[PDB]
Amino acid sequence: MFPDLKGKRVLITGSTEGIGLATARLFARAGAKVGLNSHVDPANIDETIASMRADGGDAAFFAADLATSEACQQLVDEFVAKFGGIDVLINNAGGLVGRKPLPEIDDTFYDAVMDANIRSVVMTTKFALPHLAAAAKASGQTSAVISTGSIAGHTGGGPGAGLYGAAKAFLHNVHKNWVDFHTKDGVRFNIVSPGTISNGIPMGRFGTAEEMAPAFLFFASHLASGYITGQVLDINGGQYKH
Amino acid sequence: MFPDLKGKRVLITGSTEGIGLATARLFARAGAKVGLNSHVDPANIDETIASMRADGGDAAFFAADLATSEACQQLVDEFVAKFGGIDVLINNAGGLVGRKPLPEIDDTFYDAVMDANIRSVVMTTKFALPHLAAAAKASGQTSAVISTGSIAGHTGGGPGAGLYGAAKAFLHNVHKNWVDFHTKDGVRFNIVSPGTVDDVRDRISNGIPMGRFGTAEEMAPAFLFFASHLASGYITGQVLDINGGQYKH
Amino acid sequence: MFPDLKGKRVLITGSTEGIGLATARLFARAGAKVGLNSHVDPANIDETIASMRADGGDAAFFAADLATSEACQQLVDEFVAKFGGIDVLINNAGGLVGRKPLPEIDDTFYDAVMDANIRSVVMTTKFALPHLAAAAKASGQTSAVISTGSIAGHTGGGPGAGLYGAAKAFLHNVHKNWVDFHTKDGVRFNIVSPGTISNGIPMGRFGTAEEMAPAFLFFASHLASGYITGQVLDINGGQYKH
Amino acid sequence: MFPDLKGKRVLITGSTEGIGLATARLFARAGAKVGLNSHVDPANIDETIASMRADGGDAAFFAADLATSEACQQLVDEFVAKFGGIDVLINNAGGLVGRKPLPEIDDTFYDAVMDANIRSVVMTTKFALPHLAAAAKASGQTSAVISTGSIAGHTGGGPGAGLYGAAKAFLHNVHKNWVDFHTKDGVRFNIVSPGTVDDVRDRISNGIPMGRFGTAEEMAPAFLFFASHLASGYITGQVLDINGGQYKH
Repeated sequence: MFPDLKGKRVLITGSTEGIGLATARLFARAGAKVGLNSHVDPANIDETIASMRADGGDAAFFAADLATSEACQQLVDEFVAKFGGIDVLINNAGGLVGRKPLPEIDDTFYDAVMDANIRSVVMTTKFALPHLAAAAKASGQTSAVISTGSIAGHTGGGPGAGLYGAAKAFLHNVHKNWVDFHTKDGVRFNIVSPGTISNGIPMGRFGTAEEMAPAFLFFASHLASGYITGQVLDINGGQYKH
Repeated sequence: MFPDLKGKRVLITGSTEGIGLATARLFARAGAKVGLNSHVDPANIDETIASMRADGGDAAFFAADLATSEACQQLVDEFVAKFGGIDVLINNAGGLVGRKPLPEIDDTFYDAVMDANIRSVVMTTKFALPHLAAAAKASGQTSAVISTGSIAGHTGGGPGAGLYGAAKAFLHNVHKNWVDFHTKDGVRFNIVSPGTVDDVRDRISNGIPMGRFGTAEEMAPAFLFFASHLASGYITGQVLDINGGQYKH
Repeated sequence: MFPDLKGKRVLITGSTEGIGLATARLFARAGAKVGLNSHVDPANIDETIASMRADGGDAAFFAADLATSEACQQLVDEFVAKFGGIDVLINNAGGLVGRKPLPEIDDTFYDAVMDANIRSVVMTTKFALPHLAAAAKASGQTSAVISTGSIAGHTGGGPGAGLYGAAKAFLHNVHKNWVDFHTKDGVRFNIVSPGTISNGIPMGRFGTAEEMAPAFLFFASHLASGYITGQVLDINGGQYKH
Repeated sequence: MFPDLKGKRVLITGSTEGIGLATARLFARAGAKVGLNSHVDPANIDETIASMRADGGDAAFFAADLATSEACQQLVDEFVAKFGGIDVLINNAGGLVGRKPLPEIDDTFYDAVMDANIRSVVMTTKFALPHLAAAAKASGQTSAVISTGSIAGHTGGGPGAGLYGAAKAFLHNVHKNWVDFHTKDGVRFNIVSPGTVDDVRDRISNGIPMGRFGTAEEMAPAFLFFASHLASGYITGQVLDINGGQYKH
């Protein structure tokens, strides 16, 4: 959609499914070098790369479960290894990984949800940073970091989803620091916060995944979101006002 | 820059200099018909219109002060007369209108700051709504309203700027009420919220993580993004702060 | 409730009814010199003053409709005239003054709602300021300003109440300035924001007026809210999280 | 200071110095039984207990690190064993636990900051809940949980403090989930959020409208206020920032 996205190294966690996939398509279709990601190789990974390669862009697939740090380190290495550097990081990887009411919340479930949603976004962002900071000085422009938020990061988790809500709230926050201490390194930080009961949505609809994806492109584009950093954008249909 | 804005009819208030202008010129480059607006025309106007028609869209100036509901009405009637409808509304009109600390606020001041920033926005939107809605029925898509906010609408205004800050805060809130009862009517409401914009100038540029104010040019793309049903079709009720990290909503 | 409230000049707009009344009772009952207010003299004003005079405090009644500036100026003068100064201002005066959908919103209704809720809180606060600033230097402590907010100041007006919501949002904001530019004068600013559909309140109940009133006392007390200024406190039962 | 806190049973974590302490001592002066807590007891402890029993309430120390769910459990069992219930829970335990910029964060650090501030709060509340609820059935009133937040939970943390800021932000949010599904259980959840607390010390005191940090003593009354069903019975889900105007939530 945006011209300057042409020829850009874009790393996208959780891009094999849903929103992460939806965006990936748009990034290649703007002529960008996308990195796909998942816990395990999806059946038709190569036929997917064929679509994106044809759209004007280029792609690759690096499997990794980011709940662990070493995995975050390698995912970064292997993407760098193919395209040689990074301009955009899209921390889409995450999820409920279940529902549990408070009394049922134990160490096992807690850690499954915490590391899935937070440690992933942190450690990855850490390993991607000095590469992102490079891309920015190189171009004299600005690299970009985007993470996937939620309405729950404002209002709190749904039924049994307490940790998921607060984990996204954690991310909304931790970016504000990263803006304070790494704006000087030429890296922007921003969040797309998708909003999914139908009576409390003025629109009535739920949100699709191609309803979400453009915000990401907007937030990665220096031309478009040059002076915007440290913001959350809720694509929810009016379920929450932010 | 966005495709589906070709031939969309766009009214933009206070739109003949700074942000409002930079926004319009770019709205020209998408091929959209735009309503330029000011209290009074500048000499520039014909050039502006020209360059805007050169870039592949269309322009047309309408004079109006929005401190008075009647101007807010007739302004819509004129625009709509010319282009036979509205697809996007941009409430940019507003301003500090001086800087008085609390003690020094009189009624002519209070009215001036309020009428400039709130009354305008409110009434203009009111008159527009049934037209906006109209186009939205036609398209089967969505017309869009976009109001220019401010950082002060979150942090409170600067020296003698209290009423500006609060007036913007007002807009942030009232948009939410409008999201409730007029999403039905097919109109999306959103807010671009600029930070401070171009010894006192220096001291504040220090704190902003990007070590400066924004150029009018950096506030523009957001509006289009908000205008583009393609881009922002399922986004209404939001605020987008373009401030170099000055505040993080 | 708080010891230091004993012997304090407290001005309370809209104190003849509901919450403003509820609080007034508590202020006198802590030994304070309260100023009551209304648009027009209420029938049993003097029997009310009898209750408060008996509780350990003292009171008076100054009628005024604060939609106009000159009225705000006199209300301030006449209270000062009786007790000689001000330590606490409680901008409770306000209200919907109707419901109107957007298309029906005209100059007459607009101004009725705007001046009732904003100009009142502004001009009054203006005229009270230098007297409040005096009380603070005198005691070396801090005077206090409190205003009545709403859930609507966060979420937006109810049906036809667009302006009421945004007007309270206006107040939430304008205090943040007053904190910036008059903390030096020894004056604190804070807001009690009462929250009144029963399915979206976790508690189930609506709020009473003696459920609200203590927050005010807490916010006026230097002993209790010495270091707190520029905050909003929602007494809503969990309808909105702030 | 508040009446209806006479004989209420109150657990307070990290409550043997600074804010947590100043809070407890005042909780003594209301005539409430309090659970003092630390990793390890200081020598002070007996004096503290004494002065707290002198002031007309009661004390009792329990050692525990809350980085581990088991300690969070047994700590509740001990307290509840001694005083046969809970009426108020105060999750104060937490801290910076060092200051590392992003690159320098390792897992032993990340775990340390997370376990200290989030895991604790979560689990402790979990174990407490059924007891808190219990007392609430008895009273026909409300037990109360109160978690110590921070300014960084809104503004993001300071140098090397990113994880502290975010952990507090986590608490702000999770309390809302708990308000939904456990108001039923008669427990109110709220947050006192201190700003920074007592050349680097100087430079930040500049911006705070009250030209300083808060004393532990100024953060204390809020907690009681939140504890007192009398005072705060219809308040749950809120945050109270005691920061001299540093941030205005």
